[PDB]
Amino acid sequence: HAGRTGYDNREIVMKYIHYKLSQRGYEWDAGDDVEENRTEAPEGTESEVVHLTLRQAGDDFSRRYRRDFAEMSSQLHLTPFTARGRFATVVEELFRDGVNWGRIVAFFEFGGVMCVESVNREMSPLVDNIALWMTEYLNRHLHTWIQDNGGWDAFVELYGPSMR
Ligand SMILES: O=C(NS(=O)(=O)c1ccc(NCCSc2ccccc2)c([N+](=O)[O-])c1)c1ccc(-c2ccc3sc(CCc4ccccc4)nc3c2)cc1
Repeated sequence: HAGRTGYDNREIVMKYIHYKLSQRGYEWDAGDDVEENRTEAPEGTESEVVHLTLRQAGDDFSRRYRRDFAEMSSQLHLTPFTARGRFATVVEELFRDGVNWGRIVAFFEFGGVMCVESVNREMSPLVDNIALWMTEYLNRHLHTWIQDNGGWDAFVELYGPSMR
């Protein structure tokens, strides 16, 4: 009794972040389990529509705010110990009062911003860790907000591309 797409907070973040790194050409060792996993074929026209919307959603945002999160990035600093604690401290501010499709878009960007921050130095593997925490906060907050507010289909339906 919950759609038939199987959207996974982990997968969505893994794809979005995976694309961000692709732009640079970094073969992010995401699917460490590279043993040919079919299960039910890669075909996912269902979650495919939102994959583009969500993927493009962040891009359009980053282009609008090119002097907000970029600066705060310097505050994050560079370290594996504080990195994990800094993430939660940042997201916490993303939604002080309440959550909304409008604010969540910034959520994805954050991960990508902090993710690349590690790659810039020499902590590519860390990119995987970030995604782990991202899904936690997204599933522990957003998920509940989206699930109660229609769901994923809402975002894509509300913010749908031209025609299709
Ligand atoms: O305007 C906003 N939302 S909206 O009006 O409801 C909207 C407007 C357009 C679209 N879509 C249009 C097509 S693409 C697009 C998507 C989103 C926004 C703009 C365009 C969408 N949406 O798709 O959900 C939502 C909006 C504006 C500003 C912020 C915002 C501002 C300062 C900060 S600081 C921070 C720390 C986390 C943090 C750290 C690092 C980086 C980011 C955030 N996060 C912030 C987030 C957050 C949301």
